[PDB]
Amino acid sequence: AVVSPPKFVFG
Amino acid sequence: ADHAARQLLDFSQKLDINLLDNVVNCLYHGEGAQQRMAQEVLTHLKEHPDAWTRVDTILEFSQNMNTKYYGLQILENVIKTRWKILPRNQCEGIKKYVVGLIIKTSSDPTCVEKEKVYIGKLNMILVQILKQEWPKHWPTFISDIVGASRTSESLCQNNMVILKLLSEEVFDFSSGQITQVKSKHLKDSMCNEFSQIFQLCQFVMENSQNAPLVHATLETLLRFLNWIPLGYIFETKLISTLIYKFLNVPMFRNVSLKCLTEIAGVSVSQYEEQFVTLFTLTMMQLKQMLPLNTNIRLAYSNGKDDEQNFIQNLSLFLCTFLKEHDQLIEKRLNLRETLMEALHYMLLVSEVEETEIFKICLEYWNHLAAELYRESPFSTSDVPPRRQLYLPMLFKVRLLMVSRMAKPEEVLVVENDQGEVVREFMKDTDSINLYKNMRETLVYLTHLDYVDTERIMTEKLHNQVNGTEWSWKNLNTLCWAIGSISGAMHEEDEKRFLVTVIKDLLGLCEQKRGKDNKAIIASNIMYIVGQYPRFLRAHWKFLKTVVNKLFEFMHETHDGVQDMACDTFIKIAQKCRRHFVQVQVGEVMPFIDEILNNINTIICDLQPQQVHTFYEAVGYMIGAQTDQTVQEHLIEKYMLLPNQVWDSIIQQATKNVDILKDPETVKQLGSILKTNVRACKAVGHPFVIQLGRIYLDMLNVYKCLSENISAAIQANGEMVTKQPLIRSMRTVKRETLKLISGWVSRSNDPQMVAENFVPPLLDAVLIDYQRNVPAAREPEVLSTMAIIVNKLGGHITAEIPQIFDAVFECTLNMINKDFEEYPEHRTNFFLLLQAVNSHCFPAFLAIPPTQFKLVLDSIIWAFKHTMRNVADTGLQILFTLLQNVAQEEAAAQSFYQTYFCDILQHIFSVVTDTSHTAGLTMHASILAYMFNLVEEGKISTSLNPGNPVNNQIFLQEYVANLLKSAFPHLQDAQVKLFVTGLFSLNQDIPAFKEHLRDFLVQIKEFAGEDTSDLFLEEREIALRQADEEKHKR
Amino acid sequence: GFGSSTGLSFADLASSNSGDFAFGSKDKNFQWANTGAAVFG
Amino acid sequence: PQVQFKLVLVGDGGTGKTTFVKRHLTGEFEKKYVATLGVEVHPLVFHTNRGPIKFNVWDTAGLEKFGGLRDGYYIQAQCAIIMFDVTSRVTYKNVPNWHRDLVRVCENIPIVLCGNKVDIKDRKVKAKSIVFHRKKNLQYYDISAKSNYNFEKPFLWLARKLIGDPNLEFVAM
Ligand SMILES: Nc1nc2c(ncn2[C@@H]2O[C@H](COP(=O)(O)OP(=O)(O)OP(=O)(O)O)[C@@H](O)[C@H]2O)c(=O)[nH]1
Ligand SMILES: [Mg+2]
Repeated sequence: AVVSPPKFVFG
Repeated sequence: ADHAARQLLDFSQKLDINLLDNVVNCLYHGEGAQQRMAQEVLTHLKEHPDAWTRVDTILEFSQNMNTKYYGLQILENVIKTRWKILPRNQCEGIKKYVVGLIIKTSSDPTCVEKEKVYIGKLNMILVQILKQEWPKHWPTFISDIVGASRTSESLCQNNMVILKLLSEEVFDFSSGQITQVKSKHLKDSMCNEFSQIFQLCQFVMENSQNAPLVHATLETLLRFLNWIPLGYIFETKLISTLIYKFLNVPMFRNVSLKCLTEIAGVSVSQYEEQFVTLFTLTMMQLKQMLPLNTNIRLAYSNGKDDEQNFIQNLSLFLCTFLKEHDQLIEKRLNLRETLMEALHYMLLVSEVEETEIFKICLEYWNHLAAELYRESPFSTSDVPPRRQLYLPMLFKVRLLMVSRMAKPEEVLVVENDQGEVVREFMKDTDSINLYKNMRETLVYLTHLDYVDTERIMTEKLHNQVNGTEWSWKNLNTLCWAIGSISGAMHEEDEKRFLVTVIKDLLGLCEQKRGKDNKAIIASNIMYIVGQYPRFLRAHWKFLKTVVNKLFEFMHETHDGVQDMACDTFIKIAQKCRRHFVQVQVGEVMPFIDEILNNINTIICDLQPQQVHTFYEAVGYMIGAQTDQTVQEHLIEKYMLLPNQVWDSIIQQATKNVDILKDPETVKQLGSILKTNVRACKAVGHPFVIQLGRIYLDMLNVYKCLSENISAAIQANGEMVTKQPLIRSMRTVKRETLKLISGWVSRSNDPQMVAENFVPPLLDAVLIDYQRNVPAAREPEVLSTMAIIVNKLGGHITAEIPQIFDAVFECTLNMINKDFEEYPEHRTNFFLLLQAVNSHCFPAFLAIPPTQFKLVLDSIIWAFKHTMRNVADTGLQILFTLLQNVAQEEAAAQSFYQTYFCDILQHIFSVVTDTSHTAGLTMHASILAYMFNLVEEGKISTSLNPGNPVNNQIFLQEYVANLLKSAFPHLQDAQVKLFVTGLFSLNQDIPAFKEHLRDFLVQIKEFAGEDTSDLFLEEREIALRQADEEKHKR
Repeated sequence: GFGSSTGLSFADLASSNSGDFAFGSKDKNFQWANTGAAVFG
Repeated sequence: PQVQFKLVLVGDGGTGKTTFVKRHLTGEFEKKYVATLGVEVHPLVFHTNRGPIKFNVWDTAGLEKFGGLRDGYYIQAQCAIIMFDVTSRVTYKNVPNWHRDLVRVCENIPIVLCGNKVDIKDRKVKAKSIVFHRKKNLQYYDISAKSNYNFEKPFLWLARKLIGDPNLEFVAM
């Protein structure tokens, strides 16, 4: 993936 | 005493001179609120119509000289504005009163000596009366004033002052203050009668024995020389009189030399023997007062202001005359000695330690060097005929350039709004220009003869090593001179010269004792090495040794050594980036791999900004790796330590987001983001690996910090923005935005960017910007998007509605209350609007008509600002929007019918305002484009819904009514003339701009029913000629 | 009117004096102070 | 301070006169543009090696609407700074007019021509094109109220000229 998924997700 | 002060405005009883004197003294001798109160009272009194009637009392009773000046100010304002509406009797009375005062106060030496300012104001008032009334109603002013100048020497001096003031106000400061027709009329009238005010000057300069009178005559001649016909200069004995009677007198040196400089600047062929005799005579009169064996350096250093002014004027004269008539001087063979002596004077004045004088001399030196180089760019052998003249003195110029070389770089330590001290490299200052001029001159001279320059530099270097001339500044100057001539020699000559220079410098480094001397010598060696990248590229062992030595200096705690190492390393990396990635002879691996393997041991002792510089320098070496997989591996290994720290922080935050409030982790995040910004700048598009690795985590931390800042500011007010933690959070946000915009600016795949990196911004950065309180919003968000829109353009046109719904409404509501608050938001908002208009115009066809009306209203609001940048951006946006709408003939008619009149009305509203004249040029364009756009019949639909009428008639009536109602004091004739000019000069922008300036001048004065200054016939003929020329095209 | 004045005028002054000037006539052996002095010293 | 000198700060509007004075007065940089109405008098105090030197700076208004008693602000002035903007050519084209108004009242006073806003990359008035000060024998300095570039050079030159001490220098105290 060109953009990796977020380890830290801010709700 | 506010009531007492404001009583002056009653205009019911006789003026109280005591109160006026008291308020004026308070203005000029006030401490606090008293001074402001007096200023406000006086300003209100000055701008009261019919207040001029009291001036005749102020000048008769008041003794304080600062109140008579105030009365004269009131009188001058009335004369300038409402002269044409006063009755003839009052005009005659004012004229006679002013002339009588001038004659009375100018005939007594005591008063003229004492005041010196009241008399000047009276002279200016007389000059204003002349401009208003001179030729038409005062035919015999020149004959009378010249005739009256024969009655006394004090009268003659005052009359000379009056004449020079008139010449200045008619010929020098006429543009923007007098209409073109009136200015031309005055110029012709004064040029016709100048043959009589020139006999007076000749008689005074040849018979008068009064020093102030003759000095005044020369001072006025200096002004007359700007415009008088050349016949009065070169066909009489003016030059000889200036050279012999006044040049040698100490109290007339400066003004006489200024007159001679004005004469010498005339470039004409009809007179060439007069220029030849202007030079030989001046030079012979100059070596009797400034001997060739004089040390102008020391003499100027400790000398009076008159002598320093004379030295500057002499430099100006020599530079001007040589630049103009060097060819004439060279043609004559018997004048060779005089030319050599003039060049010797130029060399002597070049030693003075004054920046302005040295620049004056350096421009001539650069001119001569460029001329000689363009004659023949090859080294001396035959020799070109013109170069042989200057051969005996070119080595002196080379020595001068090598000896006084200027510092190449200008570094300034500046702290931004967040208290972060950084080193800025000023780029286009005056010092950089000086260094560039010196470098260019020395490079030209070296091309003319490289052996002599090499000899000079070698001799200076030898003088440094033996110690007879050792000094830090001397060595720095020598090394700057050596580094300035990089590339001016053949490769082998440069190689030998560099070997000699570097060997000698290394030998001197060990000789000198102390850490500071060795540091200076090493810094100079590294500067020289970094300025000759060709030598480094040729030889690999030396380049590797230099890089290793730089790495060793990065552990040096001595001040200024690590910075020097980082600067030299970044220079070498930029210039020789391709010799690190590739495998060299005798090397099993590329040098970049060696640097990356042990990088934590190199930057261990560096400060954070030096670490950023090192990362940038290493990045410049990774963009030179053409291979894709190898470059990916390098980038992955090149960003290992920052990635480790970033992953640690992100993993820690995943457990609890409360850590991000800790200042230490915020500082770490800011440093990591700065490193990433530098690496992206250095690498370019291939940095997409790192960017996509950290993108979403970066956005999430940005959102968290933005919410924290907004909550803090909302719950504690705007004062908290100066706390260290809020500053750190804002720094992190700005670095995130800088990284995103910087990578987007350097990408090479708009479709991929728009598909991957843009959509996250809308949710993370734009909606977050909308949700923040006005005092917590980042203006940079509005600029980042601009940089994206300028790049992706047509690929991001489908998301413009979302970006607008996010930012446009909130920003506009934030900046539509006044013209002062939130300057950064205004600038960036209108830059974003300009980007959208230029690159994504079809997005305006998707937004609702109400939102388009809001966009147009914001554009109109843009160019009503008094801030130049915002108004300029608004005018550019309006012009581009008109051009874009013109192309689409489908909706063009609807747009015209809806907004043409409104846009025209607003443009005329800002044009007739004195606070927007700085933008007049753009006003000339837009208006022209509009009027032309209606003269060619592009607006097919009628602009008047009432009935179908020709647009070129409806517009004329509309504009005439618009201007007449806004300025009712205008006559119908001149309004009609202005509208005709608008419709005629629409294809000649400079003429249109002059037309606008003339109208601005006209609207300031009340003409009543006087047509003596309108010159309707001449201007109508001019407009007809312009229209005919337009038709012919 | 505006402060009716009894002062003189340029036209009146010009009429009173003919073409002859009231200045000096370059008296014999007259030179300006420090005529020919060096710039520095 | 007992030694007081009157300084007249003239120039077009928006060139940065008020910001330039405020940086010296308090050290803070003003980012918003509020046009000066008439004149504002601010006392600045410098500590030279020879003692305190005080300038009563009369910061005037460059807009024609707010000129006030324009040339009446120059009476009894002892030094002047004409400021223009290097990012705007019109400001530099108007320097002759300000100089004319200034020298018609104050025949002989020290004058410094300051080109402000040199920290902006888009520079319109290039260094080579600034040649007005030569024939008028004025000093010239490129300054920047935002970056503190050549910040105190105008005042240092004016103090050296007024005091008469070429070897004068500012010492912070
Ligand atoms: N980028 C940059 N902006 C500056 C600099 N100096 C001043 N400015 C900006 O220029 C604007 C105008 O400056 P002011 O001093 O407020 O205006 P002024 O000189 O007093 O002009 P008037 O008040 O109209 O007579 C200010 O809002 C500053 O933000 C500078 O050195 N660099
Ligand atoms: Mg101001």
